[PDB]
Amino acid sequence: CAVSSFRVKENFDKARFSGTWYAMAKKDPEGLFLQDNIVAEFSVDETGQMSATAKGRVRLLNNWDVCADMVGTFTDTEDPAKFKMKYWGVASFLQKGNDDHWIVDTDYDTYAVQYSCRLLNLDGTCADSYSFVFSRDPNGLPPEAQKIVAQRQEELCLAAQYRLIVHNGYC
Amino acid sequence: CAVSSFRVKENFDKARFSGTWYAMAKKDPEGLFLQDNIVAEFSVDETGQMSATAKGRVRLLNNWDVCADMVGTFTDTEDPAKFKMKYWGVASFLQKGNDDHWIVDTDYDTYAVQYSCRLLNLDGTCADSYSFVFSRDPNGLPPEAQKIVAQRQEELCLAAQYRLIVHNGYCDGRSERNLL
Amino acid sequence: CPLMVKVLDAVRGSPAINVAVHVFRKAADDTWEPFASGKTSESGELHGLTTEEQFVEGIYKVEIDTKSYWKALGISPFHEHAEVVFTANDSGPRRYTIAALLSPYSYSTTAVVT
Amino acid sequence: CPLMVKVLDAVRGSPAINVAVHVFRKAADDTWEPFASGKTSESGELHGLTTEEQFVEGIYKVEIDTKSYWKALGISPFHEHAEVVFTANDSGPRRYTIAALLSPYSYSTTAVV
Amino acid sequence: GPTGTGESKCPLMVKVLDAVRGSPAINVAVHVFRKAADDTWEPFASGKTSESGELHGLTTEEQFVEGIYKVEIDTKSYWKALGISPFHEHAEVVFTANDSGPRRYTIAALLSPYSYSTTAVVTN
Amino acid sequence: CPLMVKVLDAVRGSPAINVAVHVFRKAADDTWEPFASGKTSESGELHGLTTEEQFVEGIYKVEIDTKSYWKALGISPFHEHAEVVFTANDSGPRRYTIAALLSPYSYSTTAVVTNPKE
Ligand SMILES: CC1=C(/C=C/C(C)=C/C=C/C(C)=C/CO)C(C)(C)CCC1
Ligand SMILES: CC1=C(/C=C/C(C)=C/C=C/C(C)=C/CO)C(C)(C)CCC1
Repeated sequence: CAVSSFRVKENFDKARFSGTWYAMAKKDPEGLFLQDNIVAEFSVDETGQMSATAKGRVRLLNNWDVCADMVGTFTDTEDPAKFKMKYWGVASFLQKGNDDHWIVDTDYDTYAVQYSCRLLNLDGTCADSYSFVFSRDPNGLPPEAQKIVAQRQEELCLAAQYRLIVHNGYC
Repeated sequence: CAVSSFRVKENFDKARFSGTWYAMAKKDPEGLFLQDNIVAEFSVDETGQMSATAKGRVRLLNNWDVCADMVGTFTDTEDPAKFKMKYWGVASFLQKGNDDHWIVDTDYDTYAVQYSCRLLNLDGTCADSYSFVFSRDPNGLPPEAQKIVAQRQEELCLAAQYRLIVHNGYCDGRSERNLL
Repeated sequence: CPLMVKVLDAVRGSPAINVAVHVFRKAADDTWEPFASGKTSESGELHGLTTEEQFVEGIYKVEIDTKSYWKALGISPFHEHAEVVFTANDSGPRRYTIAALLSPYSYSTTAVVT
Repeated sequence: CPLMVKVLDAVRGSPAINVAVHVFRKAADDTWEPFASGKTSESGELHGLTTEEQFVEGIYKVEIDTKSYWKALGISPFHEHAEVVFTANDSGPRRYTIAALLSPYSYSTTAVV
Repeated sequence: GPTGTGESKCPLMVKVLDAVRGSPAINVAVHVFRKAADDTWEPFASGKTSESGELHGLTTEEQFVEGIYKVEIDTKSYWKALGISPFHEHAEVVFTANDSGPRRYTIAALLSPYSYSTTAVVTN
Repeated sequence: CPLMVKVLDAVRGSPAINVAVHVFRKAADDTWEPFASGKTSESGELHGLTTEEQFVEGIYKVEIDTKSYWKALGISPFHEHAEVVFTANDSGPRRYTIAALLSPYSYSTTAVVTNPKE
């Protein structure tokens, strides 16, 4: 661990990362997060504000299941990577908040890697974050990517600490 | 007590009873009932319906005095005396019902009785009731009327008990004084 | 206009849209009779159930279809439906307002009489 | 004391003591047939209604005479009675307690399975 | 033309009801507060309920910024003038707001001498 | 037995287990100063909050955390917490039972004990 200094995506480039992305893995943050059929649509508005509208199913209240429609606004910070997000369910009862939202790596067209620890363990870079594995096409990623998304999960800390997400029509 | 053993006003004329009537003595029929400052107001209406709309103060809900504003319609019968009044509160929460409402006498000019039993004794005839003792001037009746309104409370199975029907410029509105 | 019927969600804090409502009137024979039907709008409300002239006295029973509202949500209730039995224009025409705040396991019903 | 029913006044912030309660079990012919009954005690609860093996999965209904309860109190109510419909599924938990909060013009109920 | 202009669709709206008379609570005091930058409650919006039991125009869109607010309803007054010694001194609602964008809130309170419930109808 | 608070989950129709509860009693200076606190057991009830001769006449506020509860279910709530202010008068009855019913956008509350003393 050590959240800071995790050297994140380089000369990031919002726009070029404004396509569509799909889930593929996941880190389990503490609490109730999204569940499956986790897609996200990255937009952008003249102003330079990099938005991103996720789509997903979460185990809300004991049984009941809801395909929750989410939204999120991103507010710049040094590194072109990092960001500050304030998401919110187009609909109430949907966990609103702010979370770190780096972008650890991504060729834009194929794979990417997003990290986000929101509390830090006693002075000492992080203590409980959630990470997503995104890829252009919902099928998988070539041999190259995977060999990187794999050699990051080590840098970013996590190796195997994931759990691939299905996507059975539901949202 | 028991019933049908006594009278009611003869060919009583509702139109010559119409005028304001001031309570003076009551009866203790089971369950909450009309407190003090009990004042009538008996109207008619072409058809013949003998209305009435008596105000009052009631012990309602523990310790919450409210000057209740009633209203009650009347439906005839066979002896011009007895009627069939269904009473309701200009306002909800105000015990609304239907009681038998005779008129045990009077002289539509100060001092008219009233009776009402809504429960009959083991086919004996009359269990609970309630009764009021009216007169048109709130200061008391002549030595004659109170003579009768004292004869008719022994001919009226259970006519006049007279609990403290206390008049005291109470349900004012210009300064609430006690209520709404 | 007289009668009205409001319904709201106590989980999404939002009106209770498209919620069937069935009204019945105790008949001469202690037997409930269909008297009105309809469904809440986009604003939780359900207008034009009855006319004053038509609206006569008698016991009326509003029956709200909560159970499929809840189920169509993807949540299982504990109540089959909500019931509201009262007497009307007992002492003169009034304009009723029935509101209902629904929860999967607990609802409630108020009544504003004007 | 399963299927314990309770009642509360909101107006006298006190227990609805002596509140007649009648339960019904929807019969085969879609008809309601008495199941058990009683009155709320000094504390506003009414237990000893049924038994583990009498109480089977199905559709019963809890009838709350409330007007008779405001009627003693000199208050003429809006409601005719507070009814209750729900199905009893072994599904899992079988300890049922349907409470009730009474006021002259509004009332709310809830359960705890 | 003027600067700072927009629609007039009441963002906020308080509504009080009477559990004992089945009527809307009219002439009920309602003071509103906004947590300060220093954990201090500041006065926001005052007003009493109409014949409706409704309090309109307690704030504006522009003036309603995100943060926490309060809505105190002095039930104590209502019940006493009536002739009833209530249990609660008053009814408090504390919530955040326009947290994720502006939104139209409606706070309704059903009143009862020893009980009172509150709900919020809000929509995007 | 002194002041038995009790919670109820309306969505789940069960008992609000593990709900935090802080109670305050207005001090001279018009400020609230901690009086007792705890958590709702497995039944959703709170007992052992004080004693007959510590629970003195005055103005008390009860504070219940609903938000926490809710986010712990995963539903975003309306409120920030539910509060209960009330005059504890030696007046007559002194058995106080404080209950709540919580749903994501609404909550009610009642109190008991009357004045058995003619
Ligand atoms: C806004 C947003 C982000 C996170 C959304 C979250 C964290 C939604 C959480 C929803 C909660 C759990 C709902 C609870 O009912 C992701 C990273 C997808 C990227 C772009 C969109
Ligand atoms: C209508 C009416 C009759 C009785 C009214 C009653 C019996 C009112 C009871 C009020 C209740 C007790 C209020 C409860 O809040 C009297 C005989 C005066 C004659 C004409 C008016």
